[PDB]
Amino acid sequence: SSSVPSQKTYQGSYGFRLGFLHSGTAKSVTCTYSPALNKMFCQLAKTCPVQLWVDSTPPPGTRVRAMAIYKQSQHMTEVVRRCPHHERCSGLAPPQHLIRVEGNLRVEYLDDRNTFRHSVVVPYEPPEVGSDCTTIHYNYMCNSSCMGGMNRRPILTIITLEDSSGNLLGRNSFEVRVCACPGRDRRTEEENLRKKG
Amino acid sequence: SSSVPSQKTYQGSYGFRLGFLHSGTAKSVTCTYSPALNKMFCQLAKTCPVQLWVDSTPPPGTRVRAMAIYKQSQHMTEVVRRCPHHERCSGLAPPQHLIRVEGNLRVEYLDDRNTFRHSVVVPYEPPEVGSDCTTIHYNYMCNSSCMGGMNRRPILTIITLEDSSGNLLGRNSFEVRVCACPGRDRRTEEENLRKKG
DNA sequence: CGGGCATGCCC
DNA sequence: CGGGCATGCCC
Ligand SMILES: [Zn+2]
Ligand SMILES: [Zn+2]
Repeated sequence: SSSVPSQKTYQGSYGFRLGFLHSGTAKSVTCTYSPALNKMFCQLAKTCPVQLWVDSTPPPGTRVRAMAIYKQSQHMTEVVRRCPHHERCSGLAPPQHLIRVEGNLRVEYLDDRNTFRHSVVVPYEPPEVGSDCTTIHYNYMCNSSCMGGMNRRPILTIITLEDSSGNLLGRNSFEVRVCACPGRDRRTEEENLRKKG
Repeated sequence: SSSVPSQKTYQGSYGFRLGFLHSGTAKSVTCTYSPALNKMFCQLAKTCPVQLWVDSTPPPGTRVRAMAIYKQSQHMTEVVRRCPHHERCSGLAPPQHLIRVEGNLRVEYLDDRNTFRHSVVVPYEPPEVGSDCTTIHYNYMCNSSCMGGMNRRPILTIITLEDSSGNLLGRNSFEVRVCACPGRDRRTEEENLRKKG
């Protein structure tokens, strides 16, 4: 069976979608999301807020899993991992994991025993009463360019909502470029899309 | 006592000097030496020929040691090592060593038990009869720019001629930039010296 | 091959 | 902070 996880959007019966905060205009804003590109530009090891929106309430026990895969066909079968430098200079998160969640006391880090893929899982909590969404704080612990890790290859973050039995309730994904200057790089790729895309 | 090794030239009683081969004009020539800068520009893990010239014959038992130190005052006390990526993707040479010698059956790699500095040593052989010099083939196993290793910091290679008792007979050093495009980078730094130096 | 992009860093 | 260098890589 395939060891490449699906990245196909599946908004499913709960109308699961992701949301992203607006950000400032700074060249090196800590994180900024491009709707045109469906791509987050963010700095390493800093907060990357991601909102979970649903139209209907997931059952008790639902989980929220994040996993990175390389976007390009030629790299999709290689597991996305922390580069050797950041692993050596690295609480619960194993040092080989690229994606962490901060501020959650129930985080689990998983190393799949068959596909070798890393994932990080937290329980689904429904929005607080006055609220339309639930926000998880992700961190990516290498730059996209890290030698011996992502090595400039774009990744997708796959977010899956899964019940406690392991049924797939919803799937969304967004591309990520972890970089020194998120504002600069987002503008550069939006301009490239307009001019050459 | 100091754990920073001397880099001061000491041509000594044997009139020990280093020589370098001329190279071609290519942008990415595999190695090229700048006399103006006393600096070798070379690609990683490829041959970097270095000639040993003496006016008088070293005694039997003499050794030839190579060791890297950071050139800049602010980095001189840090040991020069292979970056974590190239160490993990790495015969006798320990994977943490930046400098190797190829084609010598008597090479020794040393990790100083007090200063933690790495060195690689081969016996001195006098030039063959028709010859003015002895050539050792060094390899540098990271680029100067390697993240988590040299990290763009220029190094000096220190070459010492040492008798078997450990007396210093001669010392010379040359700066090194290990890079993708030795021809391009040598020309760039020579032009910078002329214009801004 | 040599022109020119890449992108963390400039000190 | 934003202009511009850096330098392995372009696919
Ligand atoms: Zn990294
Ligand atoms: Zn390296």
